[PDB]
Amino acid sequence: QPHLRKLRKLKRANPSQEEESVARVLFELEGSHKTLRAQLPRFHINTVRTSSSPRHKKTAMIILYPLRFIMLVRKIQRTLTAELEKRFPGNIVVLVAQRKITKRPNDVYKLQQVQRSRTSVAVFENILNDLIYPCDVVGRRWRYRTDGSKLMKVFLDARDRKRVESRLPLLAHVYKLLTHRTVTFGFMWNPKLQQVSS
Amino acid sequence: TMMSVLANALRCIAGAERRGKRQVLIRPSSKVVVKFLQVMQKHGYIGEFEIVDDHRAGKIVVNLNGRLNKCGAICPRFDCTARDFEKWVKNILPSRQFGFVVLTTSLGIMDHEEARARNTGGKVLGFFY
RNA sequence: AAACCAUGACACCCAUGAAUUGGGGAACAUCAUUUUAUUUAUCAAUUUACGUGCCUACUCA
RNA sequence: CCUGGGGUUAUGUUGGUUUUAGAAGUCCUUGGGAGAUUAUGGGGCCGCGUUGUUUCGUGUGGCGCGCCGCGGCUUCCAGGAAUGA
RNA sequence: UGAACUGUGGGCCACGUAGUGUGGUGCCGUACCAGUCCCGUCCACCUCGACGUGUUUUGACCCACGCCCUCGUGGCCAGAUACAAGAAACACGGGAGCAGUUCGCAUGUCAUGCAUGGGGGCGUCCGUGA
Ligand SMILES: [K+]
Ligand SMILES: [K+]
Ligand SMILES: [Mg+2]
Ligand SMILES: [Mg+2]
Ligand SMILES: [Mg+2]
Ligand code: NA
Repeated sequence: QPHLRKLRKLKRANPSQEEESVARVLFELEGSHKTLRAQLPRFHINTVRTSSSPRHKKTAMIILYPLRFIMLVRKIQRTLTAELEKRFPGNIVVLVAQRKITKRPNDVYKLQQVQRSRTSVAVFENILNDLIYPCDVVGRRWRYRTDGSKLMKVFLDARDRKRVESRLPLLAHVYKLLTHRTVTFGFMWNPKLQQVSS
Repeated sequence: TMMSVLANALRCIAGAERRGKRQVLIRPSSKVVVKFLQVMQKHGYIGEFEIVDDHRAGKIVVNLNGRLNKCGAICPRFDCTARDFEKWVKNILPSRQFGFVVLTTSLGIMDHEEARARNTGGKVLGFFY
């Protein structure tokens, strides 16, 4: 069927139900939508994952796609996620690019040759930007408590509070699921002067 | 120009505790600075501290509880054999009952009491008591 | 040379009130036309306020 | 990564002539799956006309998304992956 | 004598801790808010339908003790993903005291022939490193 062209070639023989359902929606969005009609026929996804918790009653749907289409997705986002959420009630849809990480070598000569996009620090901060994409990070803090615990807090602009606050508890869960690290969120009115909202 | 980030940071903390301040701002930060502060905090000498990100070398805000008498760096970083711990304790510490000398070893940055337990030498970084 | 601050150069921290020399911002002048919040507070979510003199019968907004 | 093409042994032993095949390189072609950066970038040959989710107190109230133009052909083209200032 | 950066992971129990938020459960007395009545116009009181404070569990930080993890994501359920020049890929009986470890009959008989009968580690060379 023509709708299978929206999946990676390896998954076309025996697709899963979630992958098949997403592929069907994308193909219908291809010929129906006006803005999405362009830039869609060059796109295909890798896999679809689903997560949930006893709290955060909504379900998280994570879609991974090849890194080449990151420029394509950036212009298309804020509309693809809106339409996908309409066709999947009860779920929150996230688009994340699949990236590779190079383990830190031990020799100084080998370390000097490592490509910096494949560094673990660079990869994790890019996955965070893939989440909450229409907003951007305006600040970041690390707190070291008296016990060995360490916390990382990420601040967002308070102007986007009405459009992103509902998804913050679920997006922290997805970030932990992908990177095995925890993040806390805050809002900053007047980020220039470092004023925290309350 | 500034030649040692660690020496600069330890001078700011010791100066603030002499004046009886509650908080101190340290700039710039580094990996060695954070590890040194984590050793002090584990033994209960400073308290909570926070790192601020600015896409350059960061900044640190430290809370002081008034228990720290003096801290300082040792320049240059002399080598210390595992049998030489008593010589350094006798020279730069108030007594043999309290206070720590901080070393950098192949197992990481640690105080001289832990290094003796693991039987490792290294290079002396500083002290606090 | 009393070639003197009789005080080597570079870098960090450092309490208070009046002044002063150059540059900039606010002001004057010229143009243009957050939720909240009945039952609150542990280190505040906005202390940003304010006028004068000279000035084409031009080294000048 | 794969399949279909082209153009030193071992013959009883030693010494000579001659080959069949490999392998290699070297040009075409089918199968498959990848890609850390979108085959849709340029012309011309030109012609035509110029109500569905989601918050918030069943419901209310907020919700965001949606509700020189077209056209077929052709040739050329790697020009976006780089810690930060 | 000389600035910063590539990075130190996560689950599952258990149980004495173990800080914090979020919600449960009852809640004498005190205090607060909202009602009712009442005095005063410059300074006062009564009686109720809730919020607090104080309990008691949950739950997330913390230390001690065990287990597990392809120990980010992805991909299988032997190959690829990473790592291994103490490695990979060829070969040597003059290579392992008989060619290592693991799933009486034959040859010879003019003989002291009195002889001989999957995968992984050994030794020795040759191509492969950025
Ligand atoms: K002189
Ligand atoms: K001057
Ligand atoms: Mg002199
Ligand atoms: Mg510069
Ligand atoms: Mg250095
Ligand atoms: Na003088």
